[PDB]
Amino acid sequence: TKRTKKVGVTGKYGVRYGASLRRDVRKIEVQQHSRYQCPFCGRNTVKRTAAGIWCCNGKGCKKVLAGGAWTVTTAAATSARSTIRRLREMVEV
Amino acid sequence: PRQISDIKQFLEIARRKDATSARIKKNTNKDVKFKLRCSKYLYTLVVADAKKAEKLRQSLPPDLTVTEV
Amino acid sequence: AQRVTYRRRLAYNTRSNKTRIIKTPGNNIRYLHIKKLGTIPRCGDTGVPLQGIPALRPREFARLSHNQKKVQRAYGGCLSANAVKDRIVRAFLIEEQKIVKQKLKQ
Amino acid sequence: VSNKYIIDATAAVNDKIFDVAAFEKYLIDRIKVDGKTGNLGSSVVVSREGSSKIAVIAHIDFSGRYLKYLTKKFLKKHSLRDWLRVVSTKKGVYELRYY
Amino acid sequence: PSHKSFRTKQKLAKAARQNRPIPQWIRLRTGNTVHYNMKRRHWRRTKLNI
RNA sequence: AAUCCGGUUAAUAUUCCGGAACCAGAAGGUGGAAUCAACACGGCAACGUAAAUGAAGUUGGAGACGUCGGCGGGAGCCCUGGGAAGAGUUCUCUUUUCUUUUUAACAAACCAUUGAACUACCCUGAAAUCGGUUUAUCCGGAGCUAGGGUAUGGUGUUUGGAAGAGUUCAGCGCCUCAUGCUGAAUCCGGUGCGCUCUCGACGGCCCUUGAAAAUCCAACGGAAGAAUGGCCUUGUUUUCACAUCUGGUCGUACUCAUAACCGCAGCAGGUCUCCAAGGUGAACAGCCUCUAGUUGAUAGAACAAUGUAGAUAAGGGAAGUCGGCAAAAUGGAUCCGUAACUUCGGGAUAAGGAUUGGCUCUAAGGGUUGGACAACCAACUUAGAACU
Ligand SMILES: [Zn+2]
Repeated sequence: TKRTKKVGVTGKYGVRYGASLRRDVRKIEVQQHSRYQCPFCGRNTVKRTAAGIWCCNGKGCKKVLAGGAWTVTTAAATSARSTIRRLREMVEV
Repeated sequence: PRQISDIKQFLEIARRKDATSARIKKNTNKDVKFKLRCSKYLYTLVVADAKKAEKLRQSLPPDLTVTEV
Repeated sequence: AQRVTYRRRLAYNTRSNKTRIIKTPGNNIRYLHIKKLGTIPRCGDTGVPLQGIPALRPREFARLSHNQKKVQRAYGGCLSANAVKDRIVRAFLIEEQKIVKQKLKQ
Repeated sequence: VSNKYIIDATAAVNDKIFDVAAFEKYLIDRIKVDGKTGNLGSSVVVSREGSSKIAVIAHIDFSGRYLKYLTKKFLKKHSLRDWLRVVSTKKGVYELRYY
Repeated sequence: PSHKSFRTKQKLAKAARQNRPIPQWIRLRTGNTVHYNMKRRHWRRTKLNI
């Protein structure tokens, strides 16, 4: 059963706080409570702890990543990484 | 309290200087408990055979103080 | 049934007021104050508990013999076997990389 | 598998207060095996009288407490209570005293 | 509260000693009019205030 | 850093007595090991041992940590089937009803057996027709399933402590005295969405991520050490075992409250917290009961008016009153059914209907089991039928 037409994870909030605010929170929490792939282990086991820290379990690669508030990587950081990569190559060459 | 199961070890610990008193306890199940009061621990040996108990008593150091409770 | 009281003047359910019910050889149900559970030492590189070491309070380790507080291996009782093996391999490989770097420089 | 429960009433038999003859029939008609009280067939509890010691022989691991309970039932039926009391002396042996 | 300091216990001892009935001979002393005393303190009437 | 049991006073008990332990500090009698030369061995590994040299310096760990929810294990309690001892009831019946049937700290050996991880790690091996697996969806070519091991180990098991204690019952001294003596039993089983505490593996939540220090342990590292006429003799081993001495000072009575605190008081007020039996019942609800406690709230006589508190009342049903104030009415559970509106989540227990006792049965849903069968034991539910 679908159990929810559109609210989804925000069904715990009942009818309060407003529809637009609930929708924005729904998108954020969907991003927040998502398993991501470790860029060093290749396993979909990365989970968030305390708004900016992402860890994946297992026997190996117990690394702790510094990421975004609810996503492992943000668009601005990716753009900055590309810009810094470009600048470093120009300086080296 | 510590329990011993070796007859010769009990005899050695009885011949040891710190061994002062020995107690004989007879139970209703035909078992005899030999309890040695050392400085730190009370050592208990359980014997099920009266024939072996008699020889154990004979081989015990006569200079040791042994009482029956 | 029988009801129990604290045997000390601490009247609150604190972490230092842990109690266990015992039945004495007088048909008496009463409390017995006990200490907190011990902790197994953790690995310094991965944080995993160390195998072969008992869980005790920090002061209780002073009464144990030396071999009960460690493992017969390099970094025994401070690092796990996997951590020690990784350090050995990493050390050897990097020293080899230094040697080949010097040789290629010359 | 056999038991030899004994009840002694020498305190009242020699005093001519106890009726072992009626005690025989009381036990026979009130001993219950498998629910009903008429399951006596000589392969089960048997009763025997010696004019001073009533004997109950059993083969189905009988209980002496039930025997004492029936003795108290007979005591109250004959109104001999407050003068005679059943006590236990040996294993499976009960006796009546005056107290 | 059964958990008292040494100073508190000594003060309680002093208060207890300064609560006994007055011997009559001192009151009968010539030129001494001690007689009755209102200094007597009851635990349920006047508190010591530490 | 380290204590338990039993007993004892008129009043103190983890403090006294009896028994049995533990910790810290100080000094230092053995002893095995190894050395005719250096500071032990075993396991393919996880790792293990009776010791198995270790100065600084450095590093790591313990101390040391939130909250909620479900699951599994243990201890105590609750419940239950027998046996034993005593007591209650007995017009009648009740192999009946009630009380007891106990094993502390500490020490040793096992510990998934007997109950409970595949919990962590290691070895063989290489897996798609992918497999394993929890109540709950996680794991695996960064090495699955499977087989075999290693560690974590008590509130688990067998013992010592320890029956000599305690409990129950039954006799003899009978002025009995230091209260003495002589007898027995204290046994065998089971159960669970049960209660309290605790432990283990998990899951969820945070723009909330949930102290510090004293103190203890471990590691890297190598400072320092001196036996030799193949045999007496010393340095380590007192992080092995055993043995000796010491552990000072302060508090410890009692109330903790409808009489020991505060409120002017022996004031219906206020004041933090621990343990929590049985039945009915979802339940720590209400009601009755067991252990324990109390029967303490100036008393006697009679029911006048008006009061305070609790109830009822024919017919009408808010006509009362500013106002349905107050009271009444509804109420648990199961089965049908549930509108407008809406932020789609709700409204909603909407509204509105039916049933509910007792007794005798039937059907289904689960656990070891003798030669696809199957002899019992031990369990709670759900649904239906007849009768009354
Ligand atoms: Zn990873």
